[PDB]
Parts: sequence; structure tokens; C-alpha cells
Amino acid sequence: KPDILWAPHHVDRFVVCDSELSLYHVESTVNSELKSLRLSEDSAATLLSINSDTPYMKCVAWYLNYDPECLLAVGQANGRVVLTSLGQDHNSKFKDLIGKEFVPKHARQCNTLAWNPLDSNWLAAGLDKHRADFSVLIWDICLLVTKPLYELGQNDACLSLCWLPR
Amino acid sequence: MELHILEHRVRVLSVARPGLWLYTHPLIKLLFLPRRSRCKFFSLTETPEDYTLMVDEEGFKELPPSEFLQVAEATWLVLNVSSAGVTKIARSVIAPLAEHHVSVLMLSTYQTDFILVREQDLSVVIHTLAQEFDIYREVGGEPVPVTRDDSSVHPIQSPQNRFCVLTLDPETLPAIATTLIDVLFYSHSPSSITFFAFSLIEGYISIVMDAETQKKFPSDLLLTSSSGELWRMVRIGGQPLCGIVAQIAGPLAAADISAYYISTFNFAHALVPEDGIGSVIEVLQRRQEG
Amino acid sequence: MELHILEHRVRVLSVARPGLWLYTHPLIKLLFLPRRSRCKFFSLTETPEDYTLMVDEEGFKELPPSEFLQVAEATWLVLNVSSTKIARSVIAPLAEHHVSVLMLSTYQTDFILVREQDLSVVIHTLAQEFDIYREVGGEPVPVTVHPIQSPQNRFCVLTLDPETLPAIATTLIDVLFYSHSPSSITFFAFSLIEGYISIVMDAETQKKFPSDLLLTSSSGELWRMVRIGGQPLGIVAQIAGPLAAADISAYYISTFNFAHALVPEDGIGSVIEVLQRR
Repeated sequence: KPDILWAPHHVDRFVVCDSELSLYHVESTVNSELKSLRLSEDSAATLLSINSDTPYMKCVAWYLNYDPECLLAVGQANGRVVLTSLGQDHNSKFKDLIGKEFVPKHARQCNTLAWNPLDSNWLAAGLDKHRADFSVLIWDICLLVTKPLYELGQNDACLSLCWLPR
Repeated sequence: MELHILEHRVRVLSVARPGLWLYTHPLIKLLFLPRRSRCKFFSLTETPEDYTLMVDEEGFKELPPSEFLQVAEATWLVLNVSSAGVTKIARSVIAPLAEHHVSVLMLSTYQTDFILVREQDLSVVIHTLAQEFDIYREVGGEPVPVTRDDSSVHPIQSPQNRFCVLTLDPETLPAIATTLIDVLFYSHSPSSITFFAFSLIEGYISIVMDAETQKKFPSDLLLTSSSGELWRMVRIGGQPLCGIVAQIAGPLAAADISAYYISTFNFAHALVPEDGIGSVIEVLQRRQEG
Repeated sequence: MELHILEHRVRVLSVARPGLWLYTHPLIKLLFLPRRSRCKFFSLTETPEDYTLMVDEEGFKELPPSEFLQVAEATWLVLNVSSTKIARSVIAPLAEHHVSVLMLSTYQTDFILVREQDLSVVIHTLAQEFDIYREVGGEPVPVTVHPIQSPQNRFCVLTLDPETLPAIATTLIDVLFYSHSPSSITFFAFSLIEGYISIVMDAETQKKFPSDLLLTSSSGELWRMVRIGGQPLGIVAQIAGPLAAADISAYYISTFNFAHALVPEDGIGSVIEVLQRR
């Protein structure tokens, strides 16, 4: 099912994920000429960016940090998470992230993604059932990456993750 | 450390090789059209000797009787264990039950492992497996705790081909059904074996096939181990249905190896992960001489 | 204007509805996997009386005999015209001389099925207006009125691309072999001739398929159905003859016991009258 997501730092952007990714921008234009989609009687949206590089997505999660500002964790349907950036800034302080591939030992279906409030570098994922596998993997962002940090939940299926904020 | 009895009631059947076309219709119906049947436990294994189908009662009503079809006179039950690798479950269950001269059939799956016992031999199971596992029985989707009531050699052959174990997205099977039907129905019309295993249990797919059959399918829609490891087979034969998985699991229980037991009407199989087969021809053979 | 006698020899079969399940394996074998069977003329029609099956000789050996299978005693051969007019040019003269003719129509061409014992009669009469050619080795070489029933259903004529068959094969299998057990007729037409696909199915069943892969008319036009009864196995002439006079476009499909005609939805209110005049 298609989903919506609000930008966490900017008050005028949001993305739409149904079969591809798309960046919009909340253009507040009532007393003007409407160029563009009709959100309401006083606002409109404009497509700033688009990307359709991945098939069979399952879940997304915004990045909670400040510098990259458009990092998106796309959890695919074969187990692997890929970090995708949907900006235009180019060389910021972290030009190395823009595309990773966190793969679990065996491939199942991904269900949920997450992010720590306090420490932004941790990303929990939830995967399906297996006979010899862990289901709750805590990675660290700093084919390529194959050793996660904390591995829990042996021989079970995890359907929802929520970091406690305490 | 808990034992679960499940609500499935299964029936074990053997189908002759030429007579597959007679029973084709229910087979494909059960495989690809879940909305048309009340089946929830279905599993199929193909061997050069014959075919094997494990199906519950609702699916059993769909098979027209004939002479190619042999039915075993028992209603097996399903047991599951939740907490514990293959060695642990083998050592903890198979050996004690075999001490009390009862037969057990093993079916494994990319997700879990299942154990089949006879319906009239349930008291003995509750007796012997009450000192480690907390036995719960699933009635109406709820585990009612079962209080502990005061109830007082065959030749070895090893093929030389490699096997790939994988699962599937249950939505994708429409894009594969045609390529699957060839391997199941139209291909079959000493140091090599033709082996195939398909099972659908509670909404999950597990498949066992050799690397030869694997190139036929597109790679991106198959979900297997990333490193690309393969397996190898060991098989021992005998009489058709004190069990035969014992004579493999027991001797293999004196080590730590991840097995993949699959039981058939006449054979009794086991899979090891490639690197470890210079040792399972050691323990087995050296136990086949004393 | 030239006539062609093709290389195909066809047997026409009908299978009873209860006993279809025995013949699934040969049917799916023929219909879905080309590299396995050597066939070039396959077509199947669904009708409440029975299923109609007309295949060539190579595919005949696959079907085993049983108690729900009837086979016509004779052998047909396929004739094609290449250069409204068809009924006024081939059928009316053929029917005037007591020759039984079976007619199958496709989204690409029309096919006329005459008997093989009647070759001299079929081409001594028709040769005055047509140039007759026979295809050898792939190279051409010179040489009791029944009542009319009007079902209320709707229909659509179709075609696909062969690369996309397995992406829909499951739905096809469902419709044919699983979704089965003075109106509301059940009619389905499928034919595979020289590597071409033609489908006729009602609009209700059309909704199940993904309506961007099936290729049809880019207007939305749908057809309507006219039926005539018959005991034997010349019945097709009783529609074509009295309907060629009005000069209307038709789409004929013939079965084991019945004859069918398809007319566009816009002018259905005249084909009924044309046969009411008689």
C-alpha cells in the first residue's frame, strides 16, 4: 500500500511512495496563478525530484540527522536495505553514504524499519521467519556491509519496531 | 523448551510414476489455487521409486481413488518445538522415542521443522516427553496447557549432485507457475539422482531442487542464501510404510551437523552443507561396520 | 482473387462436460507449452452442450480414447482466401451444390473447412471466379428451419502477444478448468493458428485480466450473439445466406452441434429482423 512521509526538519517537503519515489514542495499560493496539484483551496505542491530505481519496495524511513537532509532508507523485498538520497546538494560533508547494501545472511521479506531518536547512527530492521537466523538486526551506518551490531530474536518473525524514547 | 501439538490431521500417500496424469488436476489445484481448497498442510516429494504427498483430510477428499494410489492406514499428527538447532532437536526427541519402539517421520522446511507420529501412540509421547518440554496443545487457536496426567542394517548410497534450498514470495508464484509445471509434470515423461521437494505449510513456501534445474528460473525472484552455498545428499533405503530416520539421526547425533531430514514412503534422506561431507561418510560408514 | 488450400489436416472432437478433467494434461500441454508439442492448428470452444476441439494429426495422438469423447469419422482440410464478400462468394455457391462447410473465424483471418472426400466438387465449382493454388513444402503451386435464439450477454474480440502467456496462464487455467462447477449463455473461444492468438469472451470475465495487456479495438465496441440449433455431426448457410443480402459484417463460429454469428452491438436490431422476415 502506498504511504506518505513528512520531512522531519523542513516544513514544506514530503514524499510519496507507491511504486516510485517523488519529492514535493508545499507552495503556499492562493492569490496567484496555479502554474502543480490542488491540495486545497490555498495550497499546491510541486515535484522537485523523482526516482524509480528500485522494484518491490516495502518500507521507508527518513533520516533524523541534519547534514545530508535527504537520506531515505528503502527496505526492499529481498531482505536488503538500501540507503537512497533524493537531493541535489552534491558534495556535502558525508558523500560516502549515498548508497549502501545491508544484506542479511539469508534472504527473507523485510517488514519494518526504525531509527533511534538519541543516536542517529543506529537502524533497526525486522525480517521474516527462518530456521537458523536472527530476526531483529541493529546495524551501524558508519554486499558491502554484512556484520551488524546487536542480533536478537532467533527463530521468530518481527512485525513492528518502536524505539523507546527514554 | 516447549512442545506444541498442532491441529492438522495428515494422510500419507504414494503415487506411481506413470499415473501422474490421472491426479494432475487436484495437484495443480492445490498448488496454485488456494482459494479453491481448505488445505493448510500440503507437501510433495518426488523420487525415482515413486511420488509422495502429505495432505490433510480436506485435501484428501479431492483425490479420486484408483489402483495407482496407495493409502497408509494411519492419521498422523504434527508436533512443533519452540524456544535449538538440528542437533538439539534430533538428540532431544528422536532417540528417546525410538527407545520405546515407535515410528517417527521427519519433514523439514526452510522456516521450521515438523515431526509426525501416529494417532494411537500419543500417550507414549506425552509420557516420554514430559520431563523436558512443557506440552501445550493448540485447540481453537489457543494453547491449553496439558497437565502431566498420572498415566502409569541397510546399504548407504550417496548421489553426486548439488542442491539449492530456497523460498518464494507467495505473490510471485503466478509469474513462475508455467516453468514450475514443466519440472513437475513434463520433464519426467547410477551416480545421479532426480530429486524435487515442494511444500506449502500455513502460507509458506519451501523448495528443494538441484543446481541443474536452477538456471531455468530467473535469479532475482528466488530467495536463497547470499553466499551461495550448496548441499549434498545421503540416502538409505528399505521397506515401505522402528522407523528409518533413527538410523541416520542417531549416529549423526554424536556430532554437531545441521541436517535436513526428509522422509519418504520408502527412502529416508538427509542434507549436509557440502564442506562437511568427508565426515558424514566417515561416521556413517564406520558405524556400518560395528 | 486467389484461393489457397493449406497443408493442415484437422479432426473435430467434442468432449463431455463431466469428463473434461481426464483431458487436462493434453489440453494444457497443447495450449501453453509450444516447444514440447509439434502442433500448428489448435482451437477450443466452450458451450453448454459440450466442448468443441479441432486439432491437426500430430496433436491427435496425445488424446487417449475414453467414454466421454466422440470423433467425427472424416478428415477436413483448411481453405483460405487472399487477394460480406466471403458469404456471397464461397458459401452460397457451395451450399447450392450440397456440400457441408464448417466455418471458423479469427481476429486475423477467416478459415473455411471443407471435407476431404469432396475436393473435386469443392474445386470444380469455385474455380470459375477464383485462382486456385495448393501449398506444398511451404511454397504455393498453381493447379427444417430452427428458431433463432438471441442471448442477452455481451462479448469482446481480442488478441495477445505470445511472450506474455505465462503471466496470465493461471487465470486462463482457472477460467477453463476450475471456474465451471432463457439467457446468460457461457461462451469462450480460443484458437492458436500459425502462432497467432484469438480470444472471444464476455465482458464480465474480462474484468479479471489486467486491462492493459490484452489488445482489442481502441473504442470499446462489443458484439452480440445469434444462435441456431442443429442435430447432425449444412447449417451455417441458414445464417450467412439470409444475412449476406443485407450486407452486414459478421463473425461466424461453428461447433459440433450449433452455429454462431457475431454482429456489432450498434446494429443488433436489424439482424434479428432480417431472419424474422423469413
